[PDB]
Amino acid sequence: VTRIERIGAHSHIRGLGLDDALEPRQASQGMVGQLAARRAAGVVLEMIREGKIAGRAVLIAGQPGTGKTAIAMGMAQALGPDTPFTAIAGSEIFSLEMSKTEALTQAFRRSIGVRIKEETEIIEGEVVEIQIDRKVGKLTLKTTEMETIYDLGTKMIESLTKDKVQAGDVITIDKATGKISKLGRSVQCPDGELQKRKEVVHTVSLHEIDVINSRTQGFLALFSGDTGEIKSEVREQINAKVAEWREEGKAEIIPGVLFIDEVHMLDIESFSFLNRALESDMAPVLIMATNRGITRIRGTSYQSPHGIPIDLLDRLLIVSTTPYSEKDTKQILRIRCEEEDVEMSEDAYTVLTRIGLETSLRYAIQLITAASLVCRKRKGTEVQVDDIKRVYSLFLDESRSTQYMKEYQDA
Amino acid sequence: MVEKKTSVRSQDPGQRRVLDRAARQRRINRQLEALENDNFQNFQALLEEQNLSVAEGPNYLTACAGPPSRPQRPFCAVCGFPSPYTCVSCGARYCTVRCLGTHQETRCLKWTV
Amino acid sequence: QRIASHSHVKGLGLDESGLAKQAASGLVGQENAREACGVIVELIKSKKMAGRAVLLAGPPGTGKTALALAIAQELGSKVPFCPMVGSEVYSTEIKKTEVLMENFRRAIGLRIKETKEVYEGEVTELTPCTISHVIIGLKTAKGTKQLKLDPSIFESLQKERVEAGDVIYIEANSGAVKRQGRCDTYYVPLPKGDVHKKKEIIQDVTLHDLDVANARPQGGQDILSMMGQLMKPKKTEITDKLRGEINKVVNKYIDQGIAELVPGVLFVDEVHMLDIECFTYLHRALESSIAPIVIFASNRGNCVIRGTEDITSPHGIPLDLLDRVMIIRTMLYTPQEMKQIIKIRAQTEGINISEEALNHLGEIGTKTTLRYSVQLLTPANLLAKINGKDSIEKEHVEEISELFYDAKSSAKILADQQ
Ligand SMILES: Nc1ncnc2c1ncn2[C@@H]1O[C@H](COP(=O)(O)OP(=O)(O)O)[C@@H](O)[C@H]1O
Ligand SMILES: Nc1ncnc2c1ncn2[C@@H]1O[C@H](COP(=O)(O)OP(=O)(O)O)[C@@H](O)[C@H]1O
Repeated sequence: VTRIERIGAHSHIRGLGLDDALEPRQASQGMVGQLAARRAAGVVLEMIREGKIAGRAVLIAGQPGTGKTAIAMGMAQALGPDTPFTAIAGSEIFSLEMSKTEALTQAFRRSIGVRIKEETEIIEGEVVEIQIDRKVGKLTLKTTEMETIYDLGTKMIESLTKDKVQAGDVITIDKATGKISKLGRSVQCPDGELQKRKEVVHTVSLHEIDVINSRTQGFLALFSGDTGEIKSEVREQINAKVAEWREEGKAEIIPGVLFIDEVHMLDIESFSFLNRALESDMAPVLIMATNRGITRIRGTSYQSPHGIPIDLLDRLLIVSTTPYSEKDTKQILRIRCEEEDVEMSEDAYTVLTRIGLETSLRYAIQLITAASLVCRKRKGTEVQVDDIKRVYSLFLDESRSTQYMKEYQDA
Repeated sequence: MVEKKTSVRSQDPGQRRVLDRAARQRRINRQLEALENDNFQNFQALLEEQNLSVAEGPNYLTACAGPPSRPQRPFCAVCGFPSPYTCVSCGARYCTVRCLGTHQETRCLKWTV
Repeated sequence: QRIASHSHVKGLGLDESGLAKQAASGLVGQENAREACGVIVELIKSKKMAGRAVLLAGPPGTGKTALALAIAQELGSKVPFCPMVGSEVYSTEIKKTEVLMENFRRAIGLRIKETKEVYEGEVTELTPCTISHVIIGLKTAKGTKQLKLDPSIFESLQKERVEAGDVIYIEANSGAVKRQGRCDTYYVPLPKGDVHKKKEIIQDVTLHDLDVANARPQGGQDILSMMGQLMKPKKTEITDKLRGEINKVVNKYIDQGIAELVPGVLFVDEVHMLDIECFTYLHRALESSIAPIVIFASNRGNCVIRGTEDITSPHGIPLDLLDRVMIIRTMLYTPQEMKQIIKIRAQTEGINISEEALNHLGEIGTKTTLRYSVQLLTPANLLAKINGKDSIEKEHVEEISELFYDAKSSAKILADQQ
């Protein structure tokens, strides 16, 4: 019934809703209005897909709630799988097992894929019989269309000893490794050919190459037990070896995206690092998002636009997203209602639109679900205006909450 | 009209009773001699004067190389291409489901008498 | 492939007389600064000086990184050139001073020719002869050879589980055995060359790589086995003990002619990000007789030093370290030079631009930073391509410049400040 992923803040964003002239539909693929910024996102999305130009930087700026993280998720969903999209917050680089500069380069290099195309051949069938002469033996395998004998040589019989003493299992044997994997007790047995040549297109980030080759069993990319790779040596020769895979047929590189949400949280050490990390061939596109105005940069006393130093703002293109009118607000609320299970009166939509246009958009989006539940209490089936008024009284927004501080409490 | 083979019902394998082990050898041997055989699809005199020629010194019989170091390769025998599979009954090799089909219909168990 | 911000820079572009041209190997303008860089590049090629230091100074976007990269290109691949950001010195595993010293040693290279040989083929036989030696037969497409092998090597063979029919690469000098696979006929192809491969590896290394390889032991099979398993951080080498001993052995091989020293360059970007204790270590360190040439770059003028919280100095660098440094100033481009840079970038990046498009894009470069005019080329070409055109017509640049703002325009927008 309920899987891991459930209804979140950006679930309705199925893509960046553009015509293929990179022209935004006023409402499509879950995205509403925000035309100039969305079409700018379209241009940079096609620039991502082209891939020929390295280390480009886009800042998407605007008030809180004006669709900028929504635009970033729209780019991620429009780009689809099998092109890296590494999404982090600026707060992620502040770490205790590695320095902020090193975490930032690691983020850069999770964001470049290497696409490597490999042919193996895979056996898949139901075990009919197996033998042991204490050592040599034989194995008979069955697909619904054929059966055969195989000779169990030393490595194969050793491998099959790992989970033995059962038959009728439907299993796969990789002729490269001898890696046995069993689907279960004959779940149905397989169709077609027993043994087939098979192709896999692995896409592996540069961070994964770097980590796998850092150490014996260095493939702990699963738990971040690396603490700063040996740059200029175990990282320069991986760049060289990938450049050797390329222009020969072994591999092709897939330059992805690094989305740094809330980049105002980086500090001037980190920004100074970005300056040069953006200038190499293996630099992905990074796009980054910021609410803040002209504010103090972290780590110093300097005021700057977006809280980003000016010598890095020189290095990027600044999309501006703009606040929403009544019509766009109403349409966003409708799409949120359609992503959730709720239905509302048109008068309820009107009241909620004015509520959200008064205080803030995100508060109204939150009220949707609360009003749905409130109507469910009285065993209604469509959210009415008095549901919204009740919920508006139960749950305050920041402005009215601040106004209610006409009594006193700690500081 | 009718399916027109239930009258002859040739194989009807409820009692199939596979042929195996030494029988395989017989087949192998037969095939070998057939590949060694002659026009008809004096050999007795050849065998007789060869059994006159039996001795331990360097001669016809003692001039045989023997088994090879390079191990035997699989081939399909229906189209002759390399064959990952073996027929469970007779041990002859093949490379597809189609080839197993043809083999089961014409060469598996049928010529072992 | 994969164009980048500096990939049009192919050299400093001096002529045989030193003087800079108006436009050359990617670079255009910066007559005086390119002349100065041309003077120091022969300081680098001289291999005679140690610890000499240069500060490329000027506003952001005035080619100072481009000139450092132009030096790196002017030299080639035969001498080291180490890019560092001053921000990189803030390691969490290693004290700043030691990051800095490691980078000083990455920038000194060492070329060494080993004529070396490896024996590879399908092993046809093994017979050990308490073992006096092991005879091993190896086969390739050019025949078979019977090898006599040192009995110590006979351990490796058993460790790799080699047996006849395997393909192996027993290395002559190390005695190292690697089992490449089982032979094709039974899996890896039978090697197609001679069984006794011999070649002169002339590939080069650096002092830091040597230090790192000497920091920790290998093998041992005792308590050392568990040192092969713990997390493996980097630790400081010892100044007056290990790295000096490395100097001694390197000098021994230079005297013998086996090795040749190639002193390279350490290029530090955003040097203003170094801590004051970093600056002072640095000006105790580039007075050493073994240091490389160090090129510093800083893009901010008179401002407060890091880690002092009130001391102000030109270029963010203390006067102590600003002495014992030669300053090369880079300066802002004229509209003509920016037009030329935009054109060079366009033709590098694969873009065609109509003359009126180029002229207005350069005018944008006058209202706004050069780097932004250079930004607009690719998305403008992408629009033109999506309208089916080959050239960037002015209709595309003068409209793509509405989707994307620059720093100053977006700052003016931010001035509504709520
Ligand atoms: N153009 C849009 N289309 C669809 N949903 C939007 C749009 N703009 C904002 N939203 C929604 O409004 C809420 C505001 O979040 P968001 O815009 O991501 O904040 P910010 O812009 O500060 O990153 C989210 O629920 C988001 O999904
Ligand atoms: N003399 C030049 N000739 C051609 N292109 C240049 C020249 N100087 C700078 N550029 C280009 O303009 C950009 C300005 O950036 P950069 O020089 O890195 O800034 P900084 O001088 O602060 O390091 C460079 O990245 C390069 O693409």
